[PDB]
Amino acid sequence: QLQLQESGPGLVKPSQTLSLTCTVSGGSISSGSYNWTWIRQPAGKGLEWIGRIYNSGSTNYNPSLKSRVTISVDTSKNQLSLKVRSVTAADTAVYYCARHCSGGTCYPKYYYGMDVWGQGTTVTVSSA
Amino acid sequence: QSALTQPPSVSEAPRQRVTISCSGSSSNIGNNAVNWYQQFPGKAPKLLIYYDDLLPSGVSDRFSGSKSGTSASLAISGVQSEDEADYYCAAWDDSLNVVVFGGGTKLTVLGQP
Amino acid sequence: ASVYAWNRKRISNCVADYSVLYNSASFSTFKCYGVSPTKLNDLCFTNVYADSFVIRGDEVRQIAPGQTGKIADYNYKLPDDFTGCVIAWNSNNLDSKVGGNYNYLYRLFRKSNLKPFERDISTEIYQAGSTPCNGVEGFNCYFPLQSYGFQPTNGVGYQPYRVVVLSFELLHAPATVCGPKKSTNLVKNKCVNFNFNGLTGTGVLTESNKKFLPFQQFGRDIADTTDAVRDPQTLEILDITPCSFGGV
Amino acid sequence: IRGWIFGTTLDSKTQSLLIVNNATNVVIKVCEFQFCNDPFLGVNCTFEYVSFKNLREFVFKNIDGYFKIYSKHTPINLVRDLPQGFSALEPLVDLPIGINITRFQTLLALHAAYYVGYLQPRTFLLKYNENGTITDAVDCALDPLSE
Ligand SMILES: *[C@@H]1O[C@H](CO)[C@@H](O[C@@H]2O[C@H](CO)[C@@H](O[C@@H]3O[C@H](CO[C@H]4O[C@H](CO)[C@@H](O)[C@H](O)[C@@H]4O)[C@@H](O)[C@H](O[C@H]4O[C@H](CO)[C@@H](O)[C@H](O)[C@@H]4O)[C@@H]3O)[C@H](O)[C@H]2NC(C)=O)[C@H](O)[C@H]1NC(C)=O
Ligand SMILES: *[C@@H]1O[C@H](CO)[C@@H](O[C@@H]2O[C@H](CO)[C@@H](O)[C@H](O)[C@H]2NC(C)=O)[C@H](O)[C@H]1NC(C)=O
Ligand SMILES: *[C@@H]1O[C@H](CO)[C@@H](O)[C@H](O)[C@H]1NC(C)=O
Ligand SMILES: *[C@@H]1O[C@H](CO)[C@@H](O)[C@H](O)[C@H]1NC(C)=O
Ligand SMILES: *[C@@H]1O[C@H](CO)[C@@H](O)[C@H](O)[C@H]1NC(C)=O
Ligand SMILES: *[C@@H]1O[C@H](CO)[C@@H](O)[C@H](O)[C@H]1NC(C)=O
Repeated sequence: QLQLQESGPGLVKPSQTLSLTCTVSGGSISSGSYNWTWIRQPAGKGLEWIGRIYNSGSTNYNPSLKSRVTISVDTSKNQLSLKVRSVTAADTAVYYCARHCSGGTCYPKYYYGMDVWGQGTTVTVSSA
Repeated sequence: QSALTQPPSVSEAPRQRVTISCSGSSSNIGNNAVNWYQQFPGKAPKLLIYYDDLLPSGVSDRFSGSKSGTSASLAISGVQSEDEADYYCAAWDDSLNVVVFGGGTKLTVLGQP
Repeated sequence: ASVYAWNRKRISNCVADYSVLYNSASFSTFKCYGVSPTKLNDLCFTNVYADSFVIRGDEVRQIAPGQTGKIADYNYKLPDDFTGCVIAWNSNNLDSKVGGNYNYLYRLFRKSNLKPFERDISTEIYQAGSTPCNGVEGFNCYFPLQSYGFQPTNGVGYQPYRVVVLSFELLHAPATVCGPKKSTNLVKNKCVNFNFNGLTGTGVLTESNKKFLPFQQFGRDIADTTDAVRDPQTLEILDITPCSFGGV
Repeated sequence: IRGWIFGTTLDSKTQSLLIVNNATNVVIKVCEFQFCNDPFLGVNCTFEYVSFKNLREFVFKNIDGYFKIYSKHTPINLVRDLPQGFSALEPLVDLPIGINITRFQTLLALHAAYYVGYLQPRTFLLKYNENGTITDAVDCALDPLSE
């Protein structure tokens, strides 16, 4: 019963900051050997890896978007959040959160595989 | 980015065999594990093949993955109506420092009425 | 045995009868490299090595020279100049349980590729990241061995297969393993082309009263030609009289 | 005397031929045996085989990797020294071991004199009787008469 629940505003205004949430249910977010990543997918196009977060804060982002993205983890609220600053129309996509296993304390032991995904929240970057 | 390249669509008859190839370079497929994901319309991608050729529990054994050199392939022996979805291959590129996804392959079973 | 801990049997000092590979049609994969199976019962070798393990159908193709993959690189590697045969058959009836047979393992990670005919059974925790593993598992610290999932309802590519790899070496040493050789019936009092333990010639084979000693196999006359031989199957002495000749 | 050891180091580092005859069982092994500082019998193997009044003569030679063993057993009645006479040794065993043998040692049963000679590329004239048994021989370099 490991499930991830995404929440965020469906509409974001251009040049402003986009903020999403990915709440983990049925367990704890800081437990196994997992890389908690963010992935967005423009409607009709392919998946795009945004970044990740591991250990106790350390992060690695996509270089094409590294300066505008921030990925944090709130252990008390048992959730990870996504921050995308100075958004444009090109940032309109369906955003997912998933966990990437990199260790031996993963259940199930799906090495290098993105085990459990979120349902996906749709972000539309437009002023109207 | 677009390192992994997949055919946009592949179609075959029911109860046939289909191969979905995934072409990359030595910086991703050559030196990193390849993961496959299945994505149905209007839903999130589902892990189909992990670590080049491993099958998760709950996924039909009609699916199988393979990898040779800088290319990977997905085989679905016994195509069924249940299998119509988008299939993406994934791998970590050492040059880009990024998990690269393919363009996706849309499987359309042909014997549909 | 598992493919990472492949078992090796040494074949030495015995006539190698390969007819158990010809007659037994119960084999799924039969491929030879460097030597032909037909021209194998008439060829000597210094030693023969029989490697045996278990893999799945998708990995049977990897047991060959010039192959890559988890099995070829991390479990069992064949050299580029390998001279032998690879045999495999579907063992789903034996190596599968209703709850999944997990007794057959395979190495999943390794810091380098195995050398030809190398057997690695170390269970050291593989370090995939910058953080060193002090024998403990966790972040970028994986157990090197993974267990196969063998179920009766598995796909043919994921069903277990028992592989036997025969390898033939020929060194600057005596060859003890050669191969059987059918014999024929013996015809007496007729001009025949005979072959006794590799010694050939033409002549009439007749009964004799020559008392050969137990260690003596061939006889010779003053001219150093062959006078008589002992039949290798029935310990009797046969005279060799060259076939009638002369002049007209 | 119940056996012989042939090899180079006799210390489990190389292959060494071991022949042991205990009561009624002849045992031949070529394992890399770890031998004692002074091997005796009290009262990675590549080959294994299991089966004064008596003179037992042997010849051990290695030609192109083949270890050839010849022997002849005959009753004698002499304690002081080797009996004088002539007797030919028939071959019994030919082991294709391919082992470089440079040293050997004997094995004594402790609660038997023995002799060690060396072979040379001499020419011999061998006399075969009517039964194919060698009954005499001439060493073609012993003296002008033999020549
Ligand atoms: C989850 O997120 C984490 C963090 O981003 C990822 O962890 C990184 O994984 C990459 C690749 O798996 C690691 O990169 C590799 O790390 C090794 C560095 O170790 C050095 O130091 C130790 C001792 O401190 C030595 O034992 C070791 O030999 C090294 O000296 C390298 O060995 C790797 O090889 C590279 O270098 C050689 C040349 O030396 C090249 O030939 C290779 O091709 C290769 O380029 C490589 O550098 C990285 O270290 C990990 N970081 C951390 C912080 O752990 C996970 O991969 C990720 N998981 C998933 C599933 O996404
Ligand atoms: C047994 O002895 C022979 C001869 O001493 C060895 O043959 C030598 O082999 C090496 C390399 O294999 C060559 O460099 C030498 O030149 C060879 N010697 C001669 C005289 O040509 C043979 O290797 C020895 N066998 C073992 C197992 O040690
Ligand atoms: C070979 O043939 C002889 C002749 O009949 C027979 O006596 C002998 O037992 C045979 N060999 C074996 C191993 O049976
Ligand atoms: C003789 O020696 C062999 C080899 O060591 C040994 O196995 C055997 O038990 C001994 N005794 C007999 C009666 O064979
Ligand atoms: C066993 O002996 C052979 C001698 O032919 C040698 O080549 C081999 O390396 C030896 N193996 C071990 C484990 O000592
Ligand atoms: C040869 O053997 C026979 C018995 O088999 C014997 O009678 C004869 O004397 C022997 N020949 C010689 C020269 O001793």
